[PDB]
Amino acid sequence: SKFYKIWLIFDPRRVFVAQGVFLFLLAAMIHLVLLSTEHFNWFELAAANAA
Amino acid sequence: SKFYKIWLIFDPRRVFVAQGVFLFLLAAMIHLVLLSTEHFNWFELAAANAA
Amino acid sequence: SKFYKIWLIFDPRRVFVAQGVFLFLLAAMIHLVLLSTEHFNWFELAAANAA
Amino acid sequence: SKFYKIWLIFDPRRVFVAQGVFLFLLAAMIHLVLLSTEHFNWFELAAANAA
Amino acid sequence: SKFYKIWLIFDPRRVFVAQGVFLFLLAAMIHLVLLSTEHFNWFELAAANAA
Amino acid sequence: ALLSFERKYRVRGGTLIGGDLFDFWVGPFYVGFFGVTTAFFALLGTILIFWGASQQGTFNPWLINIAPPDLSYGLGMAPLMEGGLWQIITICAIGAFVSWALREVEICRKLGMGYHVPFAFSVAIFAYVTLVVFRPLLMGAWGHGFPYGIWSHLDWVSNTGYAYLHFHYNPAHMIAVTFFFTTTLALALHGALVLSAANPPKGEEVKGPDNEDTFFRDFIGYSIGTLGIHRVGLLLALNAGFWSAVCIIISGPVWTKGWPEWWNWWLEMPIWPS
Amino acid sequence: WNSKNPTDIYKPAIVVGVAGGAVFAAALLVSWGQPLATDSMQTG
Amino acid sequence: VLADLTVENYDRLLAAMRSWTGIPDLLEDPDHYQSKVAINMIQMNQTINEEW
Amino acid sequence: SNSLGRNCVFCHNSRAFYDPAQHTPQWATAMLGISMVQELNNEWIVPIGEAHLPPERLGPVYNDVPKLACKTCHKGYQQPLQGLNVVADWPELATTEGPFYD
Amino acid sequence: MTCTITCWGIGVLLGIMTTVGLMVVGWSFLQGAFMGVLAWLIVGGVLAVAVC
Amino acid sequence: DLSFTGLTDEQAQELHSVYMSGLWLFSAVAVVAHLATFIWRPWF
Amino acid sequence: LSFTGLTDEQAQELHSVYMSGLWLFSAVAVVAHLATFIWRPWF
Amino acid sequence: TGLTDEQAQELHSVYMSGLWLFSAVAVVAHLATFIWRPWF
Amino acid sequence: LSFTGLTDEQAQELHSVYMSGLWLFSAVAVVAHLATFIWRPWF
Amino acid sequence: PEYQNIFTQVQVQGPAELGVDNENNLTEERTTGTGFSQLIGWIGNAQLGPIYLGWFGIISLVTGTLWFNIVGFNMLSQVGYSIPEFIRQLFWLALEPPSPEYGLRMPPLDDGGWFIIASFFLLVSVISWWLRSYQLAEMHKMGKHVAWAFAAAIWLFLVLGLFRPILMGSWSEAVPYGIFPHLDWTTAFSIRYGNLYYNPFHALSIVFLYGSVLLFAMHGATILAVTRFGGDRELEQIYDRGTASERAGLFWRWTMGFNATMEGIHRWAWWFAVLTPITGGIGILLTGTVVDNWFLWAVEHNFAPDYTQDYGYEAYTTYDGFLGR
Ligand code: BCL
Ligand code: BCL
Ligand SMILES: CC[C@H]1c2cc3[nH]c4c(c3C)C(=O)[C@H](C(=O)OC)c4c3nc(cc4[nH]c(cc(n2)[C@@H]1C)c(C(C)=O)c4C)[C@@H](C)[C@@H]3CCC(=O)OC/C=C(\C)CCC[C@H](C)CCC[C@H](C)CCCC(C)C
Ligand SMILES: CC[C@H]1c2cc3[nH]c4c(c3C)C(=O)[C@H](C(=O)OC)c4c3nc(cc4[nH]c(cc(n2)[C@@H]1C)c(C(C)=O)c4C)[C@@H](C)[C@@H]3CCC(=O)OC/C=C(\C)CCC[C@H](C)CCC[C@H](C)CCCC(C)C
Ligand SMILES: COC(C)(C)C(=O)/C=C/C(C)=C/C=C/C(C)=C/C=C/C(C)=C/C=C/C=C(C)/C=C/C=C(\C)CC/C=C(/C)CCC=C(C)C
Ligand SMILES: COC(C)(C)C(=O)/C=C/C(C)=C/C=C/C(C)=C/C=C/C(C)=C/C=C/C=C(C)/C=C/C=C(\C)CC/C=C(\C)CCC=C(C)C
Ligand SMILES: COC(C)(C)C(=O)/C=C/C(C)=C/C=C/C(C)=C/C=C/C(C)=C/C=C/C=C(C)/C=C/C=C(\C)CC/C=C(\C)CCC=C(C)C
Ligand SMILES: COC(C)(C)C(=O)/C=C/C(C)=C/C=C/C(C)=C/C=C/C(C)=C/C=C/C=C(C)/C=C/C=C(\C)CC/C=C(\C)CCC=C(C)C
Ligand SMILES: COC(C)(C)C(=O)/C=C/C(C)=C/C=C/C(C)=C/C=C/C(C)=C/C=C/C=C(C)/C=C/C=C(\C)CC/C=C(\C)CCC=C(C)C
Ligand SMILES: COC(C)(C)C(=O)/C=C/C(C)=C/C=C/C(C)=C/C=C/C(C)=C/C=C\C=C(C)\C=C\C=C(/C)CC/C=C(/C)CCC=C(C)C
Ligand SMILES: COC(C)(C)C(=O)/C=C/C(C)=C/C=C/C(C)=C/C=C/C(C)=C\C=C\C=C(C)\C=C\C=C(\C)CC/C=C(\C)CCC=C(C)C
Ligand SMILES: COC(C)(C)C(=O)\C=C/C(C)=C/C=C/C(C)=C/C=C/C(C)=C/C=C\C=C(C)\C=C\C=C(\C)CC/C=C(/C)CCC=C(C)C
Ligand SMILES: [Fe+3]
Repeated sequence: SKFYKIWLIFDPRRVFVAQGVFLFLLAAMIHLVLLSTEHFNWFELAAANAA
Repeated sequence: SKFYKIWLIFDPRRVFVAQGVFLFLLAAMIHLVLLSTEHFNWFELAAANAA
Repeated sequence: SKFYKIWLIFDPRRVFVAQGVFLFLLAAMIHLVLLSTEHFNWFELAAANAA
Repeated sequence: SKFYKIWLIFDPRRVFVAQGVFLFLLAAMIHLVLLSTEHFNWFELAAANAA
Repeated sequence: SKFYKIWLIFDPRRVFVAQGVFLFLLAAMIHLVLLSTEHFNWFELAAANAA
Repeated sequence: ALLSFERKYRVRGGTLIGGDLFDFWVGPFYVGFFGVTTAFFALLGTILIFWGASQQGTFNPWLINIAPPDLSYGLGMAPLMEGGLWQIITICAIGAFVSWALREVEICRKLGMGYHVPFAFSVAIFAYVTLVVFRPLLMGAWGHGFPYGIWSHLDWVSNTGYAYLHFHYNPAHMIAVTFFFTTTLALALHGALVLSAANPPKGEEVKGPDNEDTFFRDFIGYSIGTLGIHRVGLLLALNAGFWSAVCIIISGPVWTKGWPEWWNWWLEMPIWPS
Repeated sequence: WNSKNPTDIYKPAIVVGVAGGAVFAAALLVSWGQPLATDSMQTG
Repeated sequence: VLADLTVENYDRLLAAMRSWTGIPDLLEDPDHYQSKVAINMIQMNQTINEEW
Repeated sequence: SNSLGRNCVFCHNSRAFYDPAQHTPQWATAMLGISMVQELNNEWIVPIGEAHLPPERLGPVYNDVPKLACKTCHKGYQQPLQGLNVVADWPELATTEGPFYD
Repeated sequence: MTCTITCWGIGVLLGIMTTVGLMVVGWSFLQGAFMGVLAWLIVGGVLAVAVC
Repeated sequence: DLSFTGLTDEQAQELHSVYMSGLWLFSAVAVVAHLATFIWRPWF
Repeated sequence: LSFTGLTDEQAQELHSVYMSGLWLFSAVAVVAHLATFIWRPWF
Repeated sequence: TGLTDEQAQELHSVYMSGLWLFSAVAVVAHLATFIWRPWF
Repeated sequence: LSFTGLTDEQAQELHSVYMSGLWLFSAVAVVAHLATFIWRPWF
Repeated sequence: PEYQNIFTQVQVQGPAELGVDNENNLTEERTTGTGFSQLIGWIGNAQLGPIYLGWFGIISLVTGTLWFNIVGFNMLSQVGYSIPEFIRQLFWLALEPPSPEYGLRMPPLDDGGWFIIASFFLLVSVISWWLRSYQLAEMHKMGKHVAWAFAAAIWLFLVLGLFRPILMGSWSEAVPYGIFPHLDWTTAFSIRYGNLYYNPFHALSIVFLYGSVLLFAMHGATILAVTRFGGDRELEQIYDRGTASERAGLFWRWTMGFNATMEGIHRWAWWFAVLTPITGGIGILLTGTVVDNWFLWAVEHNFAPDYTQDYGYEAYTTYDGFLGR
C-alpha cells in the first residue's frame, strides 16, 4: 500500500515510455511464439477447421 | 477514469506522431500477415473463387 | 532482520533498474529453457494432450 | 580465528557488491553445466521418470 | 621464519585482490581442465555408473 | 639521444607494472615491463622463424614458410617440425603484439595523452587474433591459420578466398574493402589539404584552417573540419580492421557454402515477381 | 555508525562480472561445447 | 536390349526402374515415348558403367 | 563446386589453376567427367530427346532438349548418393554385353 | 538528444520484431533481417525527424 | 498540479475528451470491419 | 525524499491513476486469457 | 547524493513488502506447476 | 492550447477546407472502388 | 572514463560560413545556399556549405550523368524495361565492354558500342572534375596536392579502361560498368593472367594500401590522443609547434624509434595514398602487355613457395572419415 513512493524515484515520462514499448514488444513476442507453434496458430486452425 | 492526466506527462505532439506511425505499421503488418496465410489471403481466394 | 543499512550505500535509481531488468531476463531465460525441453514445453504438450 | 580484520584493508561496501556478482555468475554457471550433462539435467530426468 | 616482512614490501590491499583473482581463476581453470578430459569428468562418470 | 624538446617529457612514472625497475629508455625507444616482454617475445619469435627456416632448407625471405600443423592434429600441440613451431611463434607473436599495445599504454600514460593509439592497434591485433586463433578455434584445428611466409601466406589468402567460390561476394568483405579504398581516399585528401595549405605557390602566404575548410566546401560542397577528419578517419580505418575481421570469421564458422549463394536471399524474395 | 567517505562501489563489481563472464563462457564451451562445429577436410 | 535377361531378373529390374523413374507404367506400351526413351537410356546407363 | 558441394580448393590449388602438378587427384576425375558429360549430352541425351520428347518437356527459349551436367548425378554431394554402391546388385546396368553375375 | 536515441532504439526494436515476424510467416532470417534493417532505418529515421 | 508538457488540468481534460472521441470512432469502425470479416471468414 | 521532483501527494495521485490503468489492462487480459482457455486450453 | 537513515528506513520496508508479494506469487506458481507437472 | 501559434478560429477554418478535400478524395475512391468491384470483384 | 574525442558532446551553430575570398572572386560561382545537419555534426562539421559550381564542375556533373544515364538506360532496357526486375538485378546488371572480336574498332551499340560512348562521357566527366580540383586550388592560392593526388587515382582509372585496352589492342580489356560485374572482372583478371597476388606491383600497391589504412588509423588516433592539446589544429601546430606536436612526436619516437613533424606526417600520408594506384597502374599496365602469367613469373624469378606435402584429400583423411561414418 506504500508502493506509491516508486514515482519519487523514477521519472514518470521515462518509465511510461519504457513500459509502453516493453508491453507491446512482450505482447507481440508472445503472439509470434503462438503463431510458431502448430497448435496455437489460429490462422492455420481456421484453414484446417474449414477444410 | 481520470486518465486525462497522461497528457501532463506525454507531449500531445510527440505521442500523436508516435501513435500515428505505430497504428499504420501495426495495420500494415497485420494485413501483410493475413496475406502470408493461405486461408485469409483475399487476393488468392478471389482467384480460386472465380474458378 | 532489519538490513536497511545496505540502502544507504546504494543509489535506488540504479539498483531498481538493474534488478528489474535482471528479474525479467532471469524469468525469460527460465521460460525459454523450459520450452527447449520436450517434457515441460506446455505448447507441445498441449498439442499432444488434444491429439 | 581473527579474520575480522580483512575489512581493515578491504572495503566492505565494494566487497559486498563484488561478491554478489561473483556468486550469481557462479550459480548461473554451475546450473547451466548440469543442464549440459545427460545425468543431472533434471528437466530430462522428469521425462525419463514419467516414462 | 621471518616471512612476515613481505607486507613491509607488498601492499596488503593490493596483493589480496591479486591473490583472490588468481586463486579463483586457477581453481576455475583446473576444474574446467578435468571436465575437458574423459577420466576425471564426475558428470560423465556418474552417468556411466547409472548404466 | 633526445630531441630538442624531449627532456621535459622524460619523467618518472606512468607505468602499469614494474615501476622504476624497467622505467628507462634505450636509445629513443622506451623500455617498460612490456618493453622487456616485447623484446623477449619478438626476439624468440624471430629466431624460431629462422630456426625453422634453417631446417626448411632455405633462408630466402620469399621462400621461408612456417606452416601450421595438419587439420588432423586438431587443437592439440603438434611436433615442432610438423607444425608445432608455428604454434609457438603464434604464442610469441600474440605475446609480442599484446605487449606492444600495452607498452604504448605506458608511453601515452607518461605523456598524458589519450589511449586512442593502443586501442586502434588492438583492432589490428584483433584482426590478427581472429585470423590465427579465433577462427581456428571455431573450425576445430590450428591448421586453419595462415602460414608465416612472405609469399606463403598469400597462397593461404588465395585458397581461403576461393574456398567459398567467389570471395568478392562476401557481404562483409564488400563493407571492409569499401573502408580500405575510402580510408586511402580520406588519407590522400586529408594529407593533400594540410600540404596544400601549408605549402602554397611560391611567394604567397600560407593558409589557415579556414582556407582548407572552404576548399572542399567549394570542391565537394561540404567540409568535415580539421577535428572531424581525424574522428571519421580513425573510425574509417577501425571499421576497415573490424569488418575485415568479420568477413573471415564468418567464412567457414558461419558460412560454408559459396559466397555468391549467400545473396540468394535477395534474389528469391517473395516480393519479386516470377 | 557508518562511513560517509566517497567510494566507487561498482568498480570491482564490473571487472568481476567480466572475468567471471570469461569463465562463464569457457565453462559453457566445455560443458555443451562448440554449438556449430563446422569440421573441415584437408585437401592440400 | 533387355530381352536376354532371365524372367526373375527382368521383373526385378523393370520394377526397379519404375520406382527409380517414378513412372508406374514404364515399359508397358512399347510405342510410348517414355518407354522408347527408357530403352535407349538403358543402353546409356550401361555405357556409363562400362565405358566411363 | 556447387554440383559437387565442394569448393574450388577441392580440385585446384588457388595459386595455380593451370598447373597439373598442383591439382588433387579429384581434378583428374573431374576432367574425365567433362568428357563423359559431353559424350552423354551430344550422343545419348540430345538425340533421344529430339525424337521422342513432347513439346512440354522442351526448353522455354530455344525449345531445346534438356541436358545433363555434373549436378544431374551428384545433386550437391561429393559423390552421387554419397558413394553408395548402386551397381553391385545391378549387373544388368553395369555392362553392354550381357550381365555378368558370376 | 534523449529523444532521437529513443526513437532510434524504438526503430531497432521494431526491426527485430519485423525480423522474427517474417520468419514465423515463412520467409528467411536474411530476408527478414533486411526488412528489419529497412524498418529500423525508415521507421527510426522517420521518427527521428517527425518527433523530436 | 504537475505538468511536464505545460498543459493545465483544464487543457488536458479537454484534449482527452477529443482524443477519446477520436478513439471510439476509430474503434467503432474497427469493430464493424472486424464483424464483417468474421462473417466472411471466421478465425475462431 | 524525492528524486525526480514529484511531491509525496503528487505521486499518490499519480499512483492511483496508474494502478487503475494497470487493473483495467489486467482486467481485459484476464478476460482475454479466460476466453482463450475455453477456446484452446493449454493445460 | 546518498540517503539518510530515515529515507532508507521506509525504502527497505517497501522493498521487503514487494519482496514478499513477488515471492508469494512465485511460491504459489511453483506449487501449481509441481502439481500440474512435477520435476522430482 | 496552440502549439503551432495558430488561432482556434483559423483551425476551424483550416479543418473545414481539409475535410471538404478529404471527402472529395474519398468520394473519388468510393467511385473508383465501385468500378473495380464491378469489373473484378474481390469478395 | 576520460572523454574520448569521438563524438562532440555539445554543438554550437552560428551564421553560415560562406568561405574566404580574394581577387579571383570565388563568390560569383558559389551557390550561397547553406544548410546545417546536426546528425553529421556529432562527428564532424555540421554545415552543408555552398558549393562552387564552375564550368569544370558543371561539365563533369552533366557528362557524368550522361554516363550514368546511358549505363542505366541500357541496364533498364537489358531487362526489358521491367522496373521490378531492374531493381532485383541492379547489382548484377552492367554495361559489358565490347566483344574481343572487334579489337579497337567501334563495336555495335548492343555489343559494347554504347559502352564506348558511355566511357567517353565518363572520361570527360572525370578529367573535368580533376580540372576543377586544379582550378580551385589555383584560385584559392594553395598548393595543388589535391589535384596531384587525384591524378594518381586517375592514373589507375585511365590504365584500367583507356591505356591498357589501347596497348592490348582491344576495347574488351575494359572494366564492365556493374556492381558485381567489375568484381567478376577483378576475379577473372587475376585468374586469366596467372595469379595477381604474385604481381610485385600488386603486392607493392597492397603495401601502400595497407600502409594508408595503417597510417591514417595511426594519424587519426594520435591526433585524437593529442587533441586535448589542440592537436586537431594541425596548421597552427606547423607554424608554431605546441605540446601537441611534441607529445605526438615523442609518443612515436619512444614507441618505434622515430617520428615525424605535424607537417611531415601529411607527406607520409600523401605519398602512401598516392603510391597505391601508381603502383597498381603499373602492375595492371604490365599485365597482359608484358607478362600474361604472374605465378610462372614468380617461379621464373624464384619467389613462389614450393610445397612438399601431398595435394589430395585422400592423403589426409577418408570420405567416410570426414562424413563421420
Ligand atoms: C582469392 C582472394 C580473395 C580474398 C580473400 C581474402 C581472404 C582470405 C582474406 C581477405 C582479407 C582482406 N581482404 Mg580480401 N580477397 C580478395 C580480394 C580483395 C581485394 C581486391 C581489390 O580485390 C581487396 C581490397 C581485399 C581486401 C581485404 C581486406 C578486407 C582484408 C585484408 C586484411 C586486413 O584487413 O588486415 C587485417 C590484418 C592485420 C591488421 C595484421 C595485424 C598486424 C599485427 C598486429 C602487427 C604485425 C606486426 C608484424 C610483426 C610486423 C612487425 C615487423 C617490423 C618490426 C615492422 N580483398 C580476393 C577475392 N580477403 C583478409 C582479412 O580479412 O583478414 C582479417 C582475409 O583473411
Ligand atoms: C581475385 C582478386 C585478385 C585481385 C585483383 C586485383 C585487380 C584486378 C586489381 C587489384 C588492385 C588492387 N588490389 Mg588486388 N586482387 C586480389 C587480392 C587483393 C587483396 C587481398 C587481401 O587479398 C588486397 C588487399 C588487394 C588490394 C588491392 C589494392 C592495393 C589495389 C587497388 C588500388 C586502388 O586503390 O584502387 C582504387 C582505384 C580506383 C577505384 C579507380 C580510380 C577511380 C576513379 C579515379 C574515380 C572515378 C569515380 C567514378 C567517376 C564514380 C564517381 C561516383 C561518385 C559517386 C560521384 N588485392 C586478388 C589477387 N587487385 C588494382 C591494382 O592492380 O592496382 C595496381 C586492380 O586493378
Ligand atoms: C586499424 C587497423 C590497421 C592497423 C592499425 C595499427 N597498426 C599498428 C598500430 C595501429 C593503430 C600501432 O600503433 C602499431 C605501430 O607502432 O605501428 C607503427 C601498429 C603495427 N602494426 C604493424 C604492421 C601492420 N599493420 C597492418 C594493418 C593494420 N594495422 C590495419 C590496416 C598490417 C597488415 C595489413 O598486415 C601490418 C603488417 C607494425 C608496424 C606495428 C606492430 C609492431 C609490433 O607488433 O611490434 C612487436 C613485434 C615485433 C617487433 C616483431 C614480432 C615478431 C613475431 C614474434 C614473429 C612473427 C609473427 C608474425 C605473424 C610474422 C608473420 C610474417 C608473414 C605473414 C610474412
Ligand atoms: C587510390 C587512393 C584513393 C583514391 C584517391 C582519390 N580519389 C579522388 C581524389 C583522390 C585523391 C580526389 O581528389 C577526388 C575527389 O573529388 O574526391 C572527393 C576523387 C574521387 N574519386 C572518387 C571515388 C572513388 N575513389 C576510389 C578509390 C580511391 N581513389 C582510393 C580509396 C574509388 C574506387 C574504389 O574505385 C572510387 C569510385 C570520386 C568520389 C571522386 C571524383 C569522381 C567524380 O566526381 O567524377 C565526376 C563524376 C561526377 C560528378 C558524377 C558521377 C556520376 C553520378 C553518380 C551521376 C548522377 C546521379 C544522380 C542520381 C543524378 C541523376 C539524374 C537523372 C535522373 C536525370
Ligand atoms: C460491356 O462493358 C462493360 C461491362 C460496361 C465494361 O466495359 C466494364 C468496365 C468497367 C466497370 C469499368 C471498370 C473500370 C473502373 C471503375 C475504372 C476505375 C476507376 C478509377 C481508378 C478512377 C480514377 C480516378 C482517380 C483519380 C483521377 C484521382 C485523382 C486523385 C486526385 C488527383 C487526388 C490527389 C491530389 C491531391 C492534391 C491530394 C493530396 C493532398 C494534399 C497534398 C494536401
Ligand atoms: C504478429 O502478431 C500479431 C498477432 C499480428 C500481433 O503482433 C498482435 C498485435 C497486437 C495485439 C497489438 C496491440 C494493439 C493495440 C494496443 C492497439 C492500440 C491502439 C489504440 C490505442 C488505438 C488508438 C486510437 C485512437 C485514435 C487514433 C484516435 C484518434 C484521435 C483523433 C485524431 C483526435 C485527436 C485530436 C485531438 C485530441 C485534438 C486536440 C485537443 C485540444 C487542443 C483540446
Ligand atoms: C518466451 O517466454 C514466454 C513464456 C513467452 C515469456 O516471456 C513469458 C513472459 C514474461 C516473463 C513476461 C513477464 C511479464 C510481466 C513482468 C508483466 C509486466 C506487465 C505489467 C506490470 C503491466 C503494466 C501495466 C501498466 C499499465 C498498462 C498501466 C496503465 C496506465 C494508465 C494508462 C494510466 C496512466 C496515467 C496516469 C498515471 C496519469 C498521471 C497522473 C498524474 C499526473 C497525477
Ligand atoms: C536454466 O537456468 C537456471 C537453472 C534456472 C538458473 O540459471 C538458476 C537461476 C539462478 C541461480 C538465479 C537465482 C536467482 C536469484 C538469487 C534471484 C533472487 C530474486 C530476488 C531478490 C527477487 C527480487 C524481487 C524484487 C522485487 C520484485 C521487489 C519489489 C519491490 C519493488 C522494487 C518496489 C520497491 C519500491 C518502493 C518501496 C518505493 C520507493 C521507496 C522510497 C522512495 C522511500
Ligand atoms: C493488403 O494491405 C496492404 C496493401 C498491405 C496495406 O498496407 C493496407 C493499407 C493500409 C492499412 C493503409 C490504411 C489506410 C489509411 C489510414 C488511409 C488514410 C487515408 C486518409 C486519412 C485520407 C486523407 C485524405 C486527406 C485529403 C486527401 C485531404 C485533402 C485536403 C484538401 C486538399 C485540403 C488541403 C488544404 C487546403 C486547400 C487549405 C487549408 C488551409 C486553410 C483554410 C488556411
Ligand atoms: C622452453 O624450454 C622448456 C624446456 C620448455 C623450458 O621450460 C625451459 C625453461 C627455462 C630455461 C626456465 C629456467 C628457469 C629459471 C632461470 C628460473 C629460476 C628461478 C628463480 C630465480 C626463482 C627463485 C625463486 C624465487 C623465490 C620463489 C623467492 C622467494 C622469495 C621469498 C618470498 C622471500 C621474500 C620475502 C621477504 C619477507 C623479503 C624481506 C623483506 C624485507 C626485509 C623488508
Ligand atoms: C482440471 O485440470 C487442471 C487442474 C486444470 C490441470 O490440468 C492442471 C493444471 C494446473 C494446476 C495449472 C497449473 C498452473 C500454472 C502452470 C500456472 C503458473 C502460473 C503461476 C505460478 C503464477 C503466474 C502468475 C503470474 C503473474 C500474474 C505474476 C504477477 C507478477 C507481476 C507481473 C508483477 C511483476 C513486476 C513487478 C513486481 C514490478 C517491480 C518493479 C521494479 C523492480 C522497478
Ligand atoms: C534511375 O536512373 C536511371 C537513369 C534509370 C538509372 O538507371 C541510373 C543509372 C544506374 C543504376 C546505373 C548504375 C551504374 C553502375 C553500377 C555502374 C558502376 C560502375 C563501375 C563499377 C565502374 C567500373 C570501373 C570502370 C572503369 C574502371 C572505367 C574506366 C574507363 C574509363 C571511362 C576510361 C575511358 C574509356 C574509354 C573507352 C574512352 C572512350 C573514348 C573515346 C573512344 C574517344
Ligand atoms: Fe592531420
